[PDB]
Amino acid sequence: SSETFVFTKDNLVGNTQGSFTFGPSLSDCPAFKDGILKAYHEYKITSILLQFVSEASSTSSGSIAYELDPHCKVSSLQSYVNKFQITKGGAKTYQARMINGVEWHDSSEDQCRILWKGNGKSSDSAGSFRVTIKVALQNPK
Amino acid sequence: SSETFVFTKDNLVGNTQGSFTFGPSLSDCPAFKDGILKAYHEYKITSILLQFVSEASSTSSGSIAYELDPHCKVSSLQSYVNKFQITKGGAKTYQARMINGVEWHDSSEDQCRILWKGNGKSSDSAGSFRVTIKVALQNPK
Amino acid sequence: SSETFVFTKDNLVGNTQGSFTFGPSLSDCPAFKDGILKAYHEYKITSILLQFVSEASSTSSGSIAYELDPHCKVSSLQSYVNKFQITKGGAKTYQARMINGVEWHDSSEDQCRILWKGNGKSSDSAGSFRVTIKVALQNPK
Amino acid sequence: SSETFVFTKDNLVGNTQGSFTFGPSLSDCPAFKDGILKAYHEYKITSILLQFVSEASSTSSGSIAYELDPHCKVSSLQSYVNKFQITKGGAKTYQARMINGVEWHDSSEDQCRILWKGNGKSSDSAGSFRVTIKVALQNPK
Amino acid sequence: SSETFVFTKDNLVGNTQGSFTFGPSLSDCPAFKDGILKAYHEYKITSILLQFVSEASSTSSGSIAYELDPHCKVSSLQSYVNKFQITKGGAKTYQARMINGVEWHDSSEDQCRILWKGNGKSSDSAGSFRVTIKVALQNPK
Amino acid sequence: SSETFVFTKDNLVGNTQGSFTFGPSLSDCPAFKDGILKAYHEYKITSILLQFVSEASSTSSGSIAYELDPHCKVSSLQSYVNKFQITKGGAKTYQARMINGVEWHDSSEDQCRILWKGNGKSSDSAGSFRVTIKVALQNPK
Amino acid sequence: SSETFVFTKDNLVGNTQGSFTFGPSLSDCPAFKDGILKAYHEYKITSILLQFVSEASSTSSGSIAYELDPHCKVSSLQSYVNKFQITKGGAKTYQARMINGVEWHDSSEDQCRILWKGNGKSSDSAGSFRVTIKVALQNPK
Amino acid sequence: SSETFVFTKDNLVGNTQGSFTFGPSLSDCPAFKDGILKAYHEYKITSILLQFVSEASSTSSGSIAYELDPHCKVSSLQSYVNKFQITKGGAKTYQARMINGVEWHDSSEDQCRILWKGNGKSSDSAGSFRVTIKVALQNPK
Amino acid sequence: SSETFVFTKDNLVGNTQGSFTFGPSLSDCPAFKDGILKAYHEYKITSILLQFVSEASSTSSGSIAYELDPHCKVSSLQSYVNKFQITKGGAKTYQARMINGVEWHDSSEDQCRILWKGNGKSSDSAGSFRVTIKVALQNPK
Amino acid sequence: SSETFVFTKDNLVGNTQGSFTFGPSLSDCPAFKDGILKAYHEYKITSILLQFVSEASSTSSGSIAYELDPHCKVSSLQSYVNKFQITKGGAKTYQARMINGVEWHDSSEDQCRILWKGNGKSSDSAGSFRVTIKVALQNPK
Repeated sequence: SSETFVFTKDNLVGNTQGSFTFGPSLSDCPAFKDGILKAYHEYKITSILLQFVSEASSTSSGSIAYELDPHCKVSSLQSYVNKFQITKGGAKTYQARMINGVEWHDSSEDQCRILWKGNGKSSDSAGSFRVTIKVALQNPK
Repeated sequence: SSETFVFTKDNLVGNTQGSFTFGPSLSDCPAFKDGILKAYHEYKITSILLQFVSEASSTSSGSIAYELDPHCKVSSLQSYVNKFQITKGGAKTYQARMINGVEWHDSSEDQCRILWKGNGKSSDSAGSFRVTIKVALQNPK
Repeated sequence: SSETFVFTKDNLVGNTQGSFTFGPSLSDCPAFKDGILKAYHEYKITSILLQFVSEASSTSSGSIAYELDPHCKVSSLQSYVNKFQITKGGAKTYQARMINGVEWHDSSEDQCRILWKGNGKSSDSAGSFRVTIKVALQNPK
Repeated sequence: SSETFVFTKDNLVGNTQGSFTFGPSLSDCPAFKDGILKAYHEYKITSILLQFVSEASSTSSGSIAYELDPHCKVSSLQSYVNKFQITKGGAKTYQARMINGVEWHDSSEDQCRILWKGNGKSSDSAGSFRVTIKVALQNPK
Repeated sequence: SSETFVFTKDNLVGNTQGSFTFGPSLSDCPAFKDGILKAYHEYKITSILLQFVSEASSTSSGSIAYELDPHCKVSSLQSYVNKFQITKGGAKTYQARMINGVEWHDSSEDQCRILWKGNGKSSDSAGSFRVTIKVALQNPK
Repeated sequence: SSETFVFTKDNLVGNTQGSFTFGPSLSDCPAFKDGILKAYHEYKITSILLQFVSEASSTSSGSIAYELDPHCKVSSLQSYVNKFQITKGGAKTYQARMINGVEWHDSSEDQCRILWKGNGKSSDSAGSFRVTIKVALQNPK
Repeated sequence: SSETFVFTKDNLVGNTQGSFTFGPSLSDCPAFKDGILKAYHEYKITSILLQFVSEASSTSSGSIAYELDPHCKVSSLQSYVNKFQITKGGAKTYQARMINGVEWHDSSEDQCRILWKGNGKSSDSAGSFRVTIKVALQNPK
Repeated sequence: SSETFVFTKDNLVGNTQGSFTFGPSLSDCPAFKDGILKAYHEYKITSILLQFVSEASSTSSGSIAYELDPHCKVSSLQSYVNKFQITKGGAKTYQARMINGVEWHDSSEDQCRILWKGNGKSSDSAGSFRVTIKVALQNPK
Repeated sequence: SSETFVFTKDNLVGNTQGSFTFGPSLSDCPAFKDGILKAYHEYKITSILLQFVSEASSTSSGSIAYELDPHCKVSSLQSYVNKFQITKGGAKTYQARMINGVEWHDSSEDQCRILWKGNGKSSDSAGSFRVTIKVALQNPK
Repeated sequence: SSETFVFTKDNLVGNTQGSFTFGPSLSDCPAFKDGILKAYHEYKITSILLQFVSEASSTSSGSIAYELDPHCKVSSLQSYVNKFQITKGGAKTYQARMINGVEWHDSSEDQCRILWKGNGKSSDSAGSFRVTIKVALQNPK
């Protein structure tokens, strides 16, 4: 009973922060939060495609960094290894073994938490994060 | 992005009535009503397996009748051709061409409406209707 | 009797809105509106290639969002999942099964309605939307 | 549960008009109007063979025109492309894809409407239209 | 982007005259005149099937003559070589090399002009000329 | 006796206009205007590669539109279907059948006329149009 | 309906001039001028064999030059590239692609114009130009 | 970008002299002098076919001699090894290695200079020298 | 016992300088400096992928240059051959033979030193240098 | 004894000019000027890769043009056919036959001269021209 869910993030300022805690704590996708997840005992997210779609001016400087965090144990970013540019948007595709997606998780367990943090100005705009998850569910409820 | 949904109906009295209006009007499966259906533009239900699982006494007489109604245009049963027995439960599997399931339907359109009506006593119990739908969705939202 | 039609949209401001209701309600392509469509009973649009060709400055911030809406039932955008950037233009190709293009439609029936809505400034310019439709028609009139 | 129905039209004057609205509005075939159609939920007409069998004098001038109209949306002819001659009768065979006969229609939905209009005299006679439909029905009622 | 267009001529008297100047001067097919032709720079008509469908009495004498004229340079018939009979209708199929249909023509250039002239009575009727053109267009506008 | 000719257009302002009337009216390539063309009776241009090479600032907004016009009959643009962006330059390759390049043309006949028209500011600069034509000539003079 | 026509030019003086404008302006071949050409709408000349048959003395100096001119646009010679000798006569065979003989021409259109001009004395004699054309005609009139 | 050029020499007297300095100093072929050569940086002439086409009387005595001179360093003939006869004309074909045609030459460099000198009378006429060069050019300008 | 290490450089100003002295002198990767390197006698770095990930405005001019220096013997850049652009970031992958990575190095020996030096402004920002090294170690300690 | 040489050009202003006269007159590569060239009698440059590596702001307008000039005979540009953009840098690879690199040149002979000329502002910066030559030398000295 696999299903894909596409959800977006709103008009983002350049120094934005946040976290996509996947599972029953996605406030940004209610069709997965209290939609398909209330009708099954256990799930796992097979893949996560996180996409930064930037409507930003070409004179805006900065870069929005992100980390995967496969076990939901951090609340800030704390690691600036890989990052998107605010002018030129990007995309990152996470497979199953990266995102704790090989074992079945209970429907009250968060799976993984992608976090971001930008360093741009507090007046520019880079509203983005089209996110496409592929989730599989097996035990109906 | 296909997905199966299993939902049940509660403790049924012998002279029960009702309707399973599939689509955005299933009050009996919220994980399909305002779950996966709010995250896609259009859907179609590929198959419907309606199962009558009877916990009824062997001295209870009656038979619960049902009809398919592939276009949601009737509110009562009005046709007693095929039916389940209250003592011996049954099962009926509907494929795609029977249930208006060959074309994509908008996510505010009801697809088909299975109706039932029993003729048993108002004191017996035959709580049943394990229903398993296979639905496909394509245009994310 | 297949035929391709290319039509454009005019000088677009950055916060533009609108809708391309395909069929007999395209005000932007009269050669399909009251041209080839008045000489046939029924049609279907096999494919739609919507292209955003941006003549915009590299210091203009914003992003024009769009949705497909395969059944003409919405008048505003209401979904910001996928979008073009105003600086870097884009292209999106819709096949037949996405755009209600598998069954023949009567020549007074609108088929699908692509909508857009931008979030840029009301002074910038991103004049765009070269649209190429492939339509098939069979029953002459 | 396929079945063929042959019905005729009466003694036709040379300037005759009319329409064969197929489905539950055929007044000219009651064995399909309130016969086999009241015992099934949904139908589709697989083929329509319309035949003009003319008993007309060889000195009568005129030609009876006809159109298919696969979606019941016109009440007059309005298109004189193809036509029968009043002296020499004819025949026209419509397959499934022409007559909106690929999807199942509800038993209160008209499917297609063949219309005719002649230009002969109001005193001649060309009584005709042996019509043979092949209809399939699946969901009993 | 090839397309076929079928258009007819109205109730014809026996001594009828006229001309089918193909291209942007067909007054008898607006779906080709200001329909598909306004959306392309250049075209060519691949084939022309001219058909005389006669609803005429068998006591009406006469014959409607026609000529091809592949370059639009004559306004009357002036050549009675080939002709249809008013009682027994006919058909003539013109390929590409006959009708100046090997090179691309601009969308303000008439291609060829089929002319007819009958010698029957001014009271009889032979309403006819179902014409089917196959046109190809390449450069969108 | 095939030969390729590369010629450029000068320092272009953002709202530029013009036309490349190919043949004996190219004022921008004298080596083809009164060079190789005075020594042959007839020619044809096999291909035309029009390239927009932009030295423009990334804060300059606008887009230079162009059309092919295979028969030299228009003096303004009048069609804004396809276009280059002033910031990001482009390229368009026209084959033989598009540009009236299948038949031999006399050396006093213009073949085709590519036109452009921009909508940028009258102070910016996008000096461009490296054009490469492939021409064949056969009858010496 | 192909046909060959052989026509000659009269007693030529050594400094002769002229032109063979092929089509409806050949004054030197009336069997092609107002013979076979009045009975067809369109023609094309498949080949032209121009032969210089010299009855000239071996002490006469000079050379008669000629050019092809595939589009009837020049009235004098203006090009002395290839030429016959007045003493030793010659022959030149022109195929279809040289003489504008690949497309059908209307019967009031001149096709090509071979011109000659000699430089001999005004008292010598070289009477010549046996010309053999192969012409094809298709649309009768 | 290879191309062939055919140019002739005018009415020649029997004791004629001259030189064909190939490259940018051909006064006898302007379509190569300031035609195709102004649009390329560098060239080389692949072959030279020099042909003596004599319209001379059979009682005129003499012989026009010629030399190749692959490096443009002589202004008179100075070598009478090979020669044409004034009565019987001739032809000489020079390949690439003879005429300094293996390396690319700049477009302001003369390549080779064929010279001639006749010994006939100053009253006879042998107007001739149909010359056909095959030139290749590579670097556009 | 191969292992990959990804480390980044902080918020970089446009005129930044520095050096990545690989081995026991990486102050920017302590998990390789006094992590895995204290537990082995000898190592070698198999590959180095240096990536410039720019969050810089599109109106910032400059270019950050870099050199490899396979033997740690220079402290400034002194060579501006290859370089990244501050607006458009880049990537450079160094294999084993380039970076002195074919022989085993002692764990107190620096291997190679990549240096950079930019020429941008002292107010812009291009924070970058995601560096991924692949190191192999063999002799435990 | 082939060898590659990489040399750069310094901090370039937007309206820069110059020339790379290859051979013993490269002032920008002394390791080829009075390095390897003083130890051999004759050389030839097999290939030249000229690369424009731009550290320029995205609001700087202009384009730096260049020409090849395979024989060192021009001192200014004089031809604006192909060019780089100042914002988006580029690359051009010249093979052996383009750059006079098929014959051996003496070590006091310049081979070819690439010239450039920009049209940008006199205050912007686009410091660039990483040039990589492949040279072969055979006769030691």
